[PDB]
Amino acid sequence: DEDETTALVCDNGSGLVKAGFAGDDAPRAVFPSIVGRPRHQGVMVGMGQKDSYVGDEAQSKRGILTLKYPIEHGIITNWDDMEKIWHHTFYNELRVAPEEHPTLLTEAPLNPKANREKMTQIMFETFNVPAMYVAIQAVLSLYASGRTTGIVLDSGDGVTHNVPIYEGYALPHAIMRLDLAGRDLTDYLMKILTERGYSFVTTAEREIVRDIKEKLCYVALDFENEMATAASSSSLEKSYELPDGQVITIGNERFRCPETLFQPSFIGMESAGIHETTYNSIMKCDIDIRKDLYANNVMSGGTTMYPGIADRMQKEITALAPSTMKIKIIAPPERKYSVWIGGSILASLSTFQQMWITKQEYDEAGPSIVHRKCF
Amino acid sequence: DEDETTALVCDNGSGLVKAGFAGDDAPRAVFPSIVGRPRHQGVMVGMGQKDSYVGDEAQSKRGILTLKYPIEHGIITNWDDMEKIWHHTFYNELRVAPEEHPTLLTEAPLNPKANREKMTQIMFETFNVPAMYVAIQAVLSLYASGRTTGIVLDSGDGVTHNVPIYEGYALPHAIMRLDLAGRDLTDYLMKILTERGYSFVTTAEREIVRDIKEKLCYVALDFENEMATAASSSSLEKSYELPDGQVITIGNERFRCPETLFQPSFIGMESAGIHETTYNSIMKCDIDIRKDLYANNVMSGGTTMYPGIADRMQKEITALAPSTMKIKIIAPPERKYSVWIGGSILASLSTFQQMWITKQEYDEAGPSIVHRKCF
Amino acid sequence: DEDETTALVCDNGSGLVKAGFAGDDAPRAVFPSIVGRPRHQGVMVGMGQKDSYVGDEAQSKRGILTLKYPIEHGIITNWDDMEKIWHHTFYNELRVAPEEHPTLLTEAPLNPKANREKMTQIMFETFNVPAMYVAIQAVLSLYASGRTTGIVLDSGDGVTHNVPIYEGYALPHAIMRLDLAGRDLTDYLMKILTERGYSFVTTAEREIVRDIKEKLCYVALDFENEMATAASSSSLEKSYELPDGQVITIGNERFRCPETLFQPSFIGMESAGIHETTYNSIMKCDIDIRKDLYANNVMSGGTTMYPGIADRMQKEITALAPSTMKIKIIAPPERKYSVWIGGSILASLSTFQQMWITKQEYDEAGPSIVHRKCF
Amino acid sequence: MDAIKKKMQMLKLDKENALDRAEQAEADK
Amino acid sequence: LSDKLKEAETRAEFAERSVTKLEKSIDDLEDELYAQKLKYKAISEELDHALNDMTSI
Amino acid sequence: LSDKLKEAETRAEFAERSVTKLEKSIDDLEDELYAQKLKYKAISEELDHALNDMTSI
Repeated sequence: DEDETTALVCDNGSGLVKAGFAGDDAPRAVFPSIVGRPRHQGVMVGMGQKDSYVGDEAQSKRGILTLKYPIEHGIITNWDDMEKIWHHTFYNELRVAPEEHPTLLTEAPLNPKANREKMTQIMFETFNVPAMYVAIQAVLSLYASGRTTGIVLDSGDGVTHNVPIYEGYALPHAIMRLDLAGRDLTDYLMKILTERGYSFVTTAEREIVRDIKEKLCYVALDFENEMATAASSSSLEKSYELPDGQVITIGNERFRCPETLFQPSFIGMESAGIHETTYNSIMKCDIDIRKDLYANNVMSGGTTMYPGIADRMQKEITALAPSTMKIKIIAPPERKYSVWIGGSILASLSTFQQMWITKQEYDEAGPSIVHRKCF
Repeated sequence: DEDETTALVCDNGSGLVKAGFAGDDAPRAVFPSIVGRPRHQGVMVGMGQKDSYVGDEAQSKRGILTLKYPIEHGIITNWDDMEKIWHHTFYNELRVAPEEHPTLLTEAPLNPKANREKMTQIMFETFNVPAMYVAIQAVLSLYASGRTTGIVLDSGDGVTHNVPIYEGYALPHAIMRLDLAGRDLTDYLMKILTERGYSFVTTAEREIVRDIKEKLCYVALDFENEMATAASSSSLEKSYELPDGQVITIGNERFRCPETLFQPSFIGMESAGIHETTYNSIMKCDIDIRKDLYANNVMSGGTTMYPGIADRMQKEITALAPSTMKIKIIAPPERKYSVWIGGSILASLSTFQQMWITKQEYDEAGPSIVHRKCF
Repeated sequence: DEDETTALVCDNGSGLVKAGFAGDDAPRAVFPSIVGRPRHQGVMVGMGQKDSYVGDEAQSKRGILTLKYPIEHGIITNWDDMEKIWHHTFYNELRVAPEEHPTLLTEAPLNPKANREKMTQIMFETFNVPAMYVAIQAVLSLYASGRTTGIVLDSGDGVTHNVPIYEGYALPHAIMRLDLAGRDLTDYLMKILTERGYSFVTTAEREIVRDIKEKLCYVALDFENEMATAASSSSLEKSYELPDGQVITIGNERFRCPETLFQPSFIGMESAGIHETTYNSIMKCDIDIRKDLYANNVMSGGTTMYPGIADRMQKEITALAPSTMKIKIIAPPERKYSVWIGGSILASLSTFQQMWITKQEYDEAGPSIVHRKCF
Repeated sequence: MDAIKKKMQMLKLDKENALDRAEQAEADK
Repeated sequence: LSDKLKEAETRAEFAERSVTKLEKSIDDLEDELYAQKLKYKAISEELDHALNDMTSI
Repeated sequence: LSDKLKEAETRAEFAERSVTKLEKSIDDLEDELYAQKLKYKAISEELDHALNDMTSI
């Protein structure tokens, strides 16, 4: 329905699928990266019924479906379910067809190469896209925030990346890829809500908990003080209404979950927290770099939207950092969806139109070509 | 009358047998599930007089017959009597020979397998039906009611199964079978009417009480309040005229019979009732199913005729059901006939013509085939 | 009647209670977790008759009692009924007053906080216990088995918790709580015995089916081949004698029941089974932990007594596990009594005397103290 | 409090920047 | 009795049609009620929490 | 006809009773509901009105 061959831009993560066209300032539509399948035997005849449901269809009919996410902490493994997600994203939402548009997809700098190769292969072989470009999420995160220099803190559902970039250059030895993410927070919250007498173990229950987290959770600037009062009084409790009419009242779990970002040991992770990884990624850089990176810690992705998160990390980084120098976190409202915006910025740059893999070079070389053409 | 080789449809319980041609909205013939036999020595000769009487014949000449039914708490125990009932219903009343028509018979999903095997065997071996299918009673009740989703509370004569279905799929782990039905309600009434001075123990007498129940009883929206008045005032007694011109008046007993549906302890059963099973079947369904089943709890079969039952049930379920959610009971006109109607709807679907067991597959495998071919 | 002030050990579950004195090798008082109540109107007078019956009393007079279990899916839902079970177990059978015997109770690692604090409160305020401790069943299972490392599969009546321990330390991030247990296997059997013509719904019937399951059911090493013959011939059928002299003959239901452990979809559960959860408890632990947990897969609690289960599990985990690696199951004849044995070992351990909460600390802090003092 | 969410960001950023300037203005010596 | 019945059936059916409409009014009313409660709850709570977290300005 | 009339009259009464019972529960619903309806939005509305001003600092 577009009147120009604008690139399509999409962030296909372990959580949400964000999509729109290059040149806009927001995805046109956002939905979960879900393909659902019936877990029951049908008994009525002439009921239609799909073998599998996609995106909002998967959630709408979820009462009898098991729901799977094709992307595992940033990498695509179930490419067949992702073909369905892309087809839905492009044709039933954006009303575009990749065949008529070049397409940009994105991944973290230390994401296994298999992800970039499979995304390239499917868009060229099943969607016949005229061109492809796998972008770096860190590049897109700083484009959207307006920086050439800073730390990308992309703390979303899949993985936290923690990468320093200076004057548009990577400083890769200082990347602290961390297995701590929004996805772990959903499962951790299911376990601490079990402690309160409300057990959650199934897909429907997981989707309920993801909704509780997204609507009730925060981290707070001072954890121990927030904990002491939440654990002592109903004044810091907040209720949540479940799809079936049940009501759950949540106290310190409201922040104890999110606090795992600063205390990863809560989920058994060997980590000092996201503020230390930010700190060390800067400390491993030269001193004429550090002055600019400490003043530009930049948030992207989910969990960055929690109350107290920018202040919590800035406080800890500042405490670890030397004096005189200023430490600051950049945390714009275009949060959680800013990498998509960065994709639009990259896709539309005049300096980027020579970076595309065309569907000529692709067939001559095969999908491994992405490893040499994109970055 | 029929001018096409349509499927025949026939619902068979411990109460009555409903039959007709697929594509209609009603059975064209309804007979009691009864075979009668004389219990007296004949003295006059040249009097005709049968060895056995079936359906309406059994009731019309019942003054000297003992009356027995072939189906107990959902299953066929006497296949010979079912053959007589179907022979009469199909050949004498509907004027159809099943040899030229596929036939659809029904049962709930937990019905012991012998029942499905007998239904299949009788129609293939004594009627030579070209094809068979055994359908789920809950499936047919939802078709008749205009639903794909809902819980079917089949409070018939034999057994109540209360089977939940979502998007046309079985949720079998949640079927809460209950040993309470219309036949037990009749027995309760016979005992309480004995307390009033009217003993009813022989066949003619048992038929009278069943008729009294069907015409005089109601559930009572408020049992205790209805009883406080009914037990205190004769103005609430209803007079029933007995076949010999004598009368019986019934007071609070008028509602204490159907009250067993809310008080199974009245007949010695370890259960709270039909509203308890309605609640437990939904309670065990997936948390993202519950909202659609609670808004669509479905009455099916008989005993639903009680002009007290419509409000009594919604009050009893609403009282147990979650807040926020709309709680509703569907009490359609297609009651007491919903399975037959659903049978017509299923039997006539184009999508159902591939579901038939043919009289080829049947003879190669035998009647156990129904267990693999129907559901 | 004991000669030492030794703590009692009381493994109180959703099924049965194994109680005895710490320092011994076996429980002395074994009762079902049942409180029974009459459901009939009395006619004779001077018949004694209790308001409630407990343990063996509840089963011995069960012909007219409705039997309830105060514990469900790992927690106490009715603590007043547990006081009745405990009073009998302690004073009539073990013949001990808790006042001089601290008593160790058991729980699962992710068991709701409310249960651990309520157990603490009853023993301190109703029984005046001088001290309390609530133990982890996985800890007790490993002590009984002679290990500090392994996966404890505590597969009893309530919940399967799937919890890993390494070098005596919990690895809580890898606990896979599963909503599949022995109580569900009993319910499944009642439904498929209904398919065979033997419906079981009432208390007497529920107790019979549990007894049938315990005596007749098994898993073996190959479900499909076992089913192919069980479904084809009487040679794999086993008869069970019902209390009134009647019998029930059971075929493939004998294995289809416990197969739910490997196929949870049989009861409508969204799960891949107990071997997937065992595998994930091992797999989700660090790579240098995995080897020791693979070699120490520990069977504990109920259902571990299904024929073929220890080897069935080793096979099913091996099938998911990397090659070369040795997967081993620990399954001594002291199976299921291992939690009690560990309770004895821990309660009497000199290194654990300081772990008891005394009735000083209890009143100063209240029952929530168990959460901070036991582990 | 949408008005606050943004005014909050505005004032925290503006005071932090003004404070950073106050501190540097003296600290530079 | 037929006329009384037609009138009684008219009243029973009138009232049944009317009660159906009223039942619909209740279903709608409760949904409206929930909207009032849910929006109220959401507003009162989003402010208690917005002000409890957004305290520093 | 007598039985149908008694049933229809009984149902005329029950259905009309259900109608006046629901008209009443609906009024008693709606009236109490409008209270919520008029105060939940006015409280939240005036809270939001006040917020525009509360935030003018």
